Amino acid sequence: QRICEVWACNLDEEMKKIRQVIRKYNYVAMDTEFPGVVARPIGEFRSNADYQYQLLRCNVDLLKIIQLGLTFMNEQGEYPPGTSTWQFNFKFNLTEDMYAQDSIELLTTSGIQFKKHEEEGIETQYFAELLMTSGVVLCEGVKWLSFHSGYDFGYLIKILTNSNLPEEELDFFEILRLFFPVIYDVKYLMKSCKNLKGGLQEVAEQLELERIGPQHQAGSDSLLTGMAFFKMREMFFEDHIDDAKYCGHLYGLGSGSGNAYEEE
Amino acid sequence: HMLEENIQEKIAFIFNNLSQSNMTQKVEELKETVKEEFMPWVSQYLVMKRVSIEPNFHSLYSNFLDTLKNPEFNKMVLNETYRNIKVLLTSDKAAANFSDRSLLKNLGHWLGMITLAKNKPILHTDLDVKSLLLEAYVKGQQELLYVVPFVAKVLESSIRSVVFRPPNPWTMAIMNVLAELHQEHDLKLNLKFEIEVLCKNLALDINELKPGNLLKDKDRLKNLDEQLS
Amino acid sequence: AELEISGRVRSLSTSLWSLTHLTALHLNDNYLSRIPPDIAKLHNLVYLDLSSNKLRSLPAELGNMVSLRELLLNNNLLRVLPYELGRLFQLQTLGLKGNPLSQDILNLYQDPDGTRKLLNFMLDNLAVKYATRQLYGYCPSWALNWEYRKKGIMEEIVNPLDPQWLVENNITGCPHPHIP
Repeated sequence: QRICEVWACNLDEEMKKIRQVIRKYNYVAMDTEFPGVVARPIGEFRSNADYQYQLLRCNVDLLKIIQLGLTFMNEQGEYPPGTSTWQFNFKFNLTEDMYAQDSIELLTTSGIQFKKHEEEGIETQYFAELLMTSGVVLCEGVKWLSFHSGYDFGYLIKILTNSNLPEEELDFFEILRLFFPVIYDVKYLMKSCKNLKGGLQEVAEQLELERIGPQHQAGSDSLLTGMAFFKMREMFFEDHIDDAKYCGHLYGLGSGSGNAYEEE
Repeated sequence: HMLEENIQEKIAFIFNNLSQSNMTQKVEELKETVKEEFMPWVSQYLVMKRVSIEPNFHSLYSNFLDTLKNPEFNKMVLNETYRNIKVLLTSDKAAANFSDRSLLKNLGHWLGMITLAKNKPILHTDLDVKSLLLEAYVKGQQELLYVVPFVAKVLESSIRSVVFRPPNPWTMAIMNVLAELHQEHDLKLNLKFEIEVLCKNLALDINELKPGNLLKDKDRLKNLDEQLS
Repeated sequence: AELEISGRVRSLSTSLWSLTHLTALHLNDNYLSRIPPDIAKLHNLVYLDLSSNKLRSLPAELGNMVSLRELLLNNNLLRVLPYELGRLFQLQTLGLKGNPLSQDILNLYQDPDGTRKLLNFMLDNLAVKYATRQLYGYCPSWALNWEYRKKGIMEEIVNPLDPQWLVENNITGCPHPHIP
């Protein structure tokens, strides 16, 4: 029961629970699955300071999110009883939507039932209508955890605004702090931890965590991200993180100055 | 009546005379006359005795909270607003209760300014707007005249917030419910007017909206969580 | 002004389609089946590398991005081309190699200046003094012939200019064969 898979059917049912776990479990871990990147931007060059951002915007306005994984914990790294993770699965049609070949083959190998997604997936904008008035976003007190997640939050903003991402890197962080006042990107906090480097799974193997659930899927990646966060905090940061030094610095992005895309 | 007369008029004098320039003064005047435990009753005083009747000074009553910079108090204010609105929504309604409806409209406006305008949501555990609209539809024209001008005053604040500004999916969802309402033939004329005015207030075309078919569900309308009496 | 989408794209979405500021767009090395007619939005499009695709039939609306000056269509599945394409007169390079076109089209394209000879033929066959092709594009060759516009000149000699006709179509290009 540890990870509750959520479809267009049982979305509201589990939303009812989530509006009650967020009262007792305010720390939220997240990772996203999406059709990769399909386009390089434009007339910008790899020399512009904010190129990583425009590269993010190009492929986020263009593509749709596939999976969202949310794990709920508290200040001391404990999970709520029963389901601690929800794996939201969105509506994605292969016949009609874009993607990179390799990313879809990888997601299929991991265990994505693209046909079941096609018939029974959640629509993104109604999930936005719900997550809005839930307390998970926009409300002070919640602290978001993530990993190498410029694109993850890019898609979250794309969905919550029902609009294309703003044209400059500055406005994006503006609206982003509004929806997510507190963010800890583990990939950026690692920039102060000697002898930690690598993707999510490599770091997970270094920290002696046990991966619960299917690899490369959003829910299990988020649960493992939370394990990594609370295992690393007690280890390197002495069980506390300076807000001024690490809050909101998305890895690869200009905040906290090196690619922003969660490369394999 | 909620406080000793000596404790009542004291917090009354703070809010009696208020303006832009004397803002900082009256804030400090509140902070060193009023014990930090009467803050629930100063919250009750502001919501019940001041905000509920005086929409004009709402702006000022916001700046004060912005000047006071006290979060626990803002939370008490939010809860008091929610409670008063709950009282009006479950009261015995009548075609003569204009006082109660006017109070509800102003309380709505206030709620829109303290939540949406501040980039803060109206929690589904605190209040369900869409469900309130659908329930008002099934319960008759009276509940509609109670609810619609109230939801209008909450959504008018969505424009000054970069978040809930159009095309925000939740804002647009409530707008789609209101547009699905605007198309009925027997909807009261002033409510159609109220809706059109809201559309103008949020810089939207009432025709480019995307009405749903929520009102023909019948089955779903029979299974709404009752927020009204 | 120049986008290049890679990674074997099956089908394109409609957010692309919304970035008018683009003066060029590349879709090379993808698995595109066709091009949504909605490409017309991107009016600033001057260069379109639709090569290395699997396009069986080009959209007819394609031939309205007049600013488009270089169009790459090699390595595909096009059996013929939309005659409407002949409209695009500012086109400077028409790449058609590797397509199973008919012999008559291939003969016109293999000539010296075969790009212009093919576009002039299409425009002359599109369904409806000095003054030459090279300056007046909009009038097809059969219409710039002095005999055709003398006919309409004489009719006006014997004889409400609503711009409505030219909004979507924009038949803005003048002596369009009605006009002398």
